[PDB]
Amino acid sequence: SVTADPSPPNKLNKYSSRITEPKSQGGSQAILHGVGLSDDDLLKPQIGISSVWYEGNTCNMHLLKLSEAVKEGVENAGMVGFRFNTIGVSDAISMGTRGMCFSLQSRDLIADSIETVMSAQWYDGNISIPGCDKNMPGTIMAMGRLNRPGIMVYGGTIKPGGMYTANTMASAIEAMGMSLPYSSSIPAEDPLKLDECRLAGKYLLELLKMDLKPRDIITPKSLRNAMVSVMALGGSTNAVLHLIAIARSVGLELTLDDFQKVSDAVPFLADLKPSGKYVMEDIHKIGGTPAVLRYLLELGLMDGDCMTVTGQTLAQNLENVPSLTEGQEIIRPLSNPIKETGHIQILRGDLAPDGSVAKITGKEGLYFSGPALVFEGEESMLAAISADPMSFKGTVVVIRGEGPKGGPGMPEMLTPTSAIMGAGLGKECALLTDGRFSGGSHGFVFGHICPEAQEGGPIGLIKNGDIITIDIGAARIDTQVSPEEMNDRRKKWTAPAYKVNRGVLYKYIKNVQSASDGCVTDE
Amino acid sequence: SVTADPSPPNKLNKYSSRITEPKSQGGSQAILHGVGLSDDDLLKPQIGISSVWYEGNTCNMHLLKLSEAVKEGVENAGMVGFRFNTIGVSDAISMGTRGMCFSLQSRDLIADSIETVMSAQWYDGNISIPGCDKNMPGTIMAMGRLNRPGIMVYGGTIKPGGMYTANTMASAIEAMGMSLPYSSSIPAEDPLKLDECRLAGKYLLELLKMDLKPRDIITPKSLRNAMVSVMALGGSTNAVLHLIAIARSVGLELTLDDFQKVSDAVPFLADLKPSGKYVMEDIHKIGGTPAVLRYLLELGLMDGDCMTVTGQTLAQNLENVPSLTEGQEIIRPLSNPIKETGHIQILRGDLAPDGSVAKITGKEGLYFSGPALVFEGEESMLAAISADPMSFKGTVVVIRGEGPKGGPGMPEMLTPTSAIMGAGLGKECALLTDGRFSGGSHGFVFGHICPEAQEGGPIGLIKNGDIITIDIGAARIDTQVSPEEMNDRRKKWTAPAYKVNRGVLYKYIKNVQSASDGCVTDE
Ligand code: FES
Ligand code: FES
Repeated sequence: SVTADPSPPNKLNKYSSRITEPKSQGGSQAILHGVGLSDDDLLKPQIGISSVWYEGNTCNMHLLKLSEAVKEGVENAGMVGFRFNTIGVSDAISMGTRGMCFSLQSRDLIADSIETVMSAQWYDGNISIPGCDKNMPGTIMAMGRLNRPGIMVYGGTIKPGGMYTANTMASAIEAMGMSLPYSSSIPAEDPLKLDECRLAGKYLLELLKMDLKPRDIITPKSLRNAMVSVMALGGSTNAVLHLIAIARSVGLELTLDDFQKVSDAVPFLADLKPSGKYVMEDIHKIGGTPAVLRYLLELGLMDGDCMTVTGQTLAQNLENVPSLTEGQEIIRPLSNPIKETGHIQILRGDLAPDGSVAKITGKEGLYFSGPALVFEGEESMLAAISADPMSFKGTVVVIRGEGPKGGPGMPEMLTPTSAIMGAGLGKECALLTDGRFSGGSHGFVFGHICPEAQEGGPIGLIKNGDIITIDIGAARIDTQVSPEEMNDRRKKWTAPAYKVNRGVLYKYIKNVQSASDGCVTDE
Repeated sequence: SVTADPSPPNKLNKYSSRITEPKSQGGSQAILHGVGLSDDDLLKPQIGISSVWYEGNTCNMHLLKLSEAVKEGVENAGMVGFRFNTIGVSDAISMGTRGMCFSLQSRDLIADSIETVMSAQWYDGNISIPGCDKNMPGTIMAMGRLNRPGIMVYGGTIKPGGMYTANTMASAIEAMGMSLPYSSSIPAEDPLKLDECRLAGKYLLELLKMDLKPRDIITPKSLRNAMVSVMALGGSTNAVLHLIAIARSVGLELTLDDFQKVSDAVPFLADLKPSGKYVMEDIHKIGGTPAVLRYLLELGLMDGDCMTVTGQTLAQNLENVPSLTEGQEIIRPLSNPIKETGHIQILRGDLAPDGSVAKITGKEGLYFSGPALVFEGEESMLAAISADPMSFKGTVVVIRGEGPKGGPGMPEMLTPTSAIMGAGLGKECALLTDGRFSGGSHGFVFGHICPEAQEGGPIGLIKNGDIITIDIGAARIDTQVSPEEMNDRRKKWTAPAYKVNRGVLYKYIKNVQSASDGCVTDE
């Protein structure tokens, strides 16, 4: 099925032998001697160590230190380590600006970057070190494409001075068996994080011996395990995009309806910010992600037979770990969940026929109806609510043209919800977008609406005054406009000009699939 | 024309003010304090320092040290430096393997990478530090897209224990005014290279004060200056691909015929490997690239009025620099050139209607004719010459399916010429490809043939036995087969399946333009 990267020419150096053994590759051997390899080093496995260090983010500035520890442990395990580094960007910096147009796509750029180096240099395995920014799914996608043994070492969340995207994905990737136990919950710069770094080489050596590859570890069942952790912990709706992209990277299928089925089957149990009170460090103090997953596995919610990067199954990893600390108030018992099903909800209906994603707490009621108030981008919406906030009362606010192609880049938006809260309009309107809304968003806020306006989806045909009725029980975002009149509007509609004609965002427009398809770019 | 990256909201912090000044961006300011910025620091320009450090190549493993020096100089010039790093790959490692399919595209990946970080973080200027691998044009393309003040600090060529792509592009980019004087000729790890690093911030500060941007420096005339250095130094045919890509990045036009015109107008003067005897370090010892360019300008071959990253014109930079050392034998006088015109030749004809590129020394005669010997890739060609070398005598060897889409990745090939040389067949056959042959290639060796075979170009219609006649004076690669019979073949031809269906190379297939178009990917 998936055909992307070179095949190997059992041996632990299945790939690097392509350039270390035949003499026809003497030029390769000469460079390797030049970078410090001895004759005996040429026989060893070669590990690409890919960090996402950069200085403009607290979540990434210390990752070179972690990458050094990883290399030391790779050497202490009898292998050769080759460090390299790719880009990443900070949403806390770019939030509220057109810089956010470059954020989501950097995930796919990172996947391309790591795939490129691993393929060109013939490395046998990968250890990736993403920070607590949001691009780490990119490292897993690269490993799925290559299908060489790999481990993701989460850089760690910063201690306080929330289950946003980074904590959501780190936890989910640990649940999926691609990070070592506790990787997601040990804080950044904790001494145990450095120790994890120094042990990744030992574990990867064993995966090379077993030839336990990413497509042996990432399976329909381990993908479900990842989704279970998202639902139980209240994780971010961005997980829909990222877990779909990860599933596609290994040649598997994952749809919006798979997310609904897991959501319906898993209660929301974790009293964690943004919805709740506690943060990832509090999880760390009561037994960490392994304790949480042990509990979910004991409740029968997880498949324990899935292989992991420990070289053992999830159940074998969790059998021994300390359980959640007696008396802890963070993870609710199954009898008293924060919500009986998951926060993440898939909705269709007239205006989102190919899907949409919401975070529903169960506290906001089942219906909203109002006349549409339509904005062609975040900027006009913010201006209108500044000049005339009362015009928003009772409306269904539509911020369109913010999808993967229309944005471009499917930017995450935070100011619209803040402005609505600040104007006292929180329970008095609903919000629709073909883009995304930040992690503090919940209730009658719907993102990822497909097809996006740029593609002529119904969201692009809404007019001011159209009566929109959102029904959470029926999972529908409907319009009072007749289907015939919306077809009339579709016939008279023409795509707006793209906002760019060059550069990385124009390539994204040329390559990106819909949000319901995880915005994958390589299909 | 070019619309790619965010516009600024005179001030030296034209871009970073978007996030450092507004109270609406308090979250940006909080991260900036978190990474170490004081209140006063928030008023300073912010410089993105993008290195291409990685450990699997001698040409790149020491660039973090250079990046630290660049940051120190940025601070010593009253600005804030933010270091980040992107990927790169080694052709010496991957030569002869399918890993080479990932090499050329990493140029475009690096441009996307640097563009992404600069755009998302709102940096005011860029200092890029590529190594002596081959991807440095990517850094210039990113600067062209952004059109923010920028300087390329060449990492330097390694001292001996050649005018290949890296030296060709470093020299050409210095000639085009986007590197400081001597950047291309100071050896890697020379003390003066570290000093250059520590001065880049001083120079960039002045460019911010003048607002002297990449599109003010990269112009039709400075592009011609770059091409002049390529012809005079005997630089690599790869410069055709990279200078076109750089020209497109600033919204300019540059065609194959432009290269022919400069080639016809500029003699080959430099006795430098691969064609000649000396190496870049020998240039360094007789006055460096500025001394070479000073001579070329005195001969009237260069435009001295072009602005450069010194904040002055090329003529102003070169007026003072020491001239070529008295008695040096490396750079020939104009009266005794190694070749009266440049090595780089554009050829069309029946089999390359959209162009092709050759390195012609003038020592190989004007014609070759022989029956075609056709291979669908490098591997089959190498096998045939191993089993039956005499079957190659007198033929025109065709290695097709090695273009941007067919390869995929337009890999550079070295073993075919080596095998031909080793079999004693060097003057006794010709070589055609839609891919590329390495820098040791010259004479009746023709690359970049367009349209490529994957695209149904005539090269994909050749059959064994077809009489192919190459005429260097007429600049034609012709076939004895009638145009009508070639149309008969085209009508019965169907494109082969792509060799990949996922990953970064499938995206390259989806995005890449022809070699005659510089293999740009963002149009
Ligand atoms: S920017 Fe790193 S997680 Fe918000
Ligand atoms: S690999 Fe760096 S220039 Fe040849």
